Amino acid sequence: EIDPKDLTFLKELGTGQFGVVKYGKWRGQYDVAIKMIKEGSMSEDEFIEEAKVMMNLSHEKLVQLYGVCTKQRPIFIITEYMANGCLLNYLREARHAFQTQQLLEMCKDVCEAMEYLESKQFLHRDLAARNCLVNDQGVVKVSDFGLSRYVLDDEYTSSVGSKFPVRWSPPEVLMYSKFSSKSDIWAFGVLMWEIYSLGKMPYERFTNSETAEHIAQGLRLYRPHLASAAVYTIMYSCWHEKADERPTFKILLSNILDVMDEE
Ligand SMILES: CCN1CCN(c2ccc(Nc3cc(-c4cccc(-n5ccc6cc(C7CC7)cc(F)c6c5=O)c4CO)cn(C)c3=O)nc2)CC1
Repeated sequence: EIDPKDLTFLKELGTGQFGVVKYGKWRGQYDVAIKMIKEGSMSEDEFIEEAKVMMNLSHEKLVQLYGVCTKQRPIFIITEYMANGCLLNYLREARHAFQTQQLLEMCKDVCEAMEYLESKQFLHRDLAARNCLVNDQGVVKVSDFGLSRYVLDDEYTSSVGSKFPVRWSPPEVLMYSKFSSKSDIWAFGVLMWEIYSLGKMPYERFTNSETAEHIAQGLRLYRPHLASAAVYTIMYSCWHEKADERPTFKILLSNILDVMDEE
């Protein structure tokens, strides 16, 4: 529970699923991002009850939750601040002129954070490049893991909603609402595709509806030009028809480390 007197608001960072997010300072020292939870957007009591668990998720490659301000409205969520923002926009800036080793390192950063979440049996449920952030050192961290459960907007939480992450979802999620560790694995494979394609929309010439059909017929994202056969094999393994044949994040990490040493 952070005291709001210890917070100063400095600049707007943007708008997310819970409304505005600001950059600011905590205890006049520490850079923070501060979510200002838009009223009616969030199942607040549920989030408050379970913010403990999330506060104990602590990994270098997770965007760290520092605290909450819940004795007021709107409530605040205070996190680690990531200078370079959103990985999706970072990818799309041609000026970075990334080496492929840098692209694989971005995959590795994310895999580390997901391997940690997996060990804690904690699902992200919305893993994608838009939900990763980049710090001042070019480190990628996984953001907003687990917060999908508190979203009140039906366009977001429904499979058929205009905001649902259809393109990052396995067939069993879309057809049956079968969520598991393997549905995060699927999304992680799509995320690797986003990275190696420098931020293209997955299934860029299909709608959400056509994408659901395409993947239910056993068809998949093509190899991005920048991806080697071995990088392609890693992402593609994430999209096995049978969820139980997809790798774990621990396996994916050893595969990424292998390609790194090899290529
Ligand atoms: C004038 C240019 N500005 C300065 C440069 N630039 C910039 C630089 C740094 C940053 N850095 C940062 C931006 C955000 C941020 C800002 C606004 C919205 C969201 N966001 C996005 C999606 C989202 C999805 C869910 C789904 C699961 C339900 C739940 C959510 F809560 C959110 C959410 O809040 C975030 C990301 O948290 C968070 N953190 C920590 C940063 O460090 N952001 C932007 C862009 C803006």
